[PDB]
Amino acid sequence: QSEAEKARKELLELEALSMAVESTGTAKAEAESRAEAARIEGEGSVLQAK
Amino acid sequence: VDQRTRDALQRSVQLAIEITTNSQEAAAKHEAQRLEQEARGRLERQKILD
Repeated sequence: QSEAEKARKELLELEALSMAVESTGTAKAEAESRAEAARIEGEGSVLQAK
Repeated sequence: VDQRTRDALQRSVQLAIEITTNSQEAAAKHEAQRLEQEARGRLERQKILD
């Protein structure tokens, strides 16, 4: 069981890296989509105001 | 001189034979259990690595 835990430590490190990658990817994708939509809406608002 | 003493000694020697056979069986069982535990541990570590 000690040897199994020795391997499980590295396995958990890899799992943590994968989880961080997935979470940051999802968050950045949603944030960038919303930001692009807001920028387009703002430019349209400027033109409509003119 | 008496036959009953001979019968009792025959029963004693048969019990000694049974004792020897039981000892050998117990030793075989213990060795099998040890090997099974070693194989199980190696398999679990390999699963962790995979």
